[PDB]
Amino acid sequence: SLKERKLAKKRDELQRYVLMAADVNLGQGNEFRDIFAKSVKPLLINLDTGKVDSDANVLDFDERMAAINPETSSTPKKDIAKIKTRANDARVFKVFDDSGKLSSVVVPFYGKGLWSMIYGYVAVEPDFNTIKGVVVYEHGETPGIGDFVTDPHWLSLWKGKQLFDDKGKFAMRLVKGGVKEGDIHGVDAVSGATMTGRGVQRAMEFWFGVEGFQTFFNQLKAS
Repeated sequence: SLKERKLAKKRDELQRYVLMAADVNLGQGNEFRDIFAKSVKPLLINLDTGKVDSDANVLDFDERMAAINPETSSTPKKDIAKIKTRANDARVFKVFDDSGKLSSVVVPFYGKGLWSMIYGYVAVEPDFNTIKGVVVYEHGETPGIGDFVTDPHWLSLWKGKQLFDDKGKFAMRLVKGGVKEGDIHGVDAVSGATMTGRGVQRAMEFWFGVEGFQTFFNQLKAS
């Protein structure tokens, strides 16, 4: 029962994170639960094949646990995000507007910053390139330096940016020179905290890379 309250608490935070990333209004009170239930379709997908896998309670799926279990995980070839081990399946979310048309796909990403693992979600538009929103919800980086990652002021900068170039190659780079509106692959680095930012950069590089959600996206582009 203590289990239920905990799961109930994390499911609420999860629902809010996903809607926030997808730029959907959470409504007032507990309406976010109803909005999520109507406009979001949780999915467990096989990262290698891109196929949808089955689970009785997708929202309660423990991705931390799945990543370390030897029978449901593997070691990445190019461990860019320094995660050491990767789950076979990932939980993703398809988000639809009121018209019922696909609005975005929200996927989990995480990777080592400078001193700790950083966890979050990225919402991408149906072109699977343009970012609809980034939400970081957990980290262990030094407060006052690397804890900017959870600051909405900084996270909002990612909106509208594009992950890949015309060669289909990951192109996002954190920039210190001060990013201009036309720099669609650039995000402002937080001076004095560059190493954390490069971690987030590498986190997305992996999870939108060949060992990440690329197969899954290529499957959606087809059918």
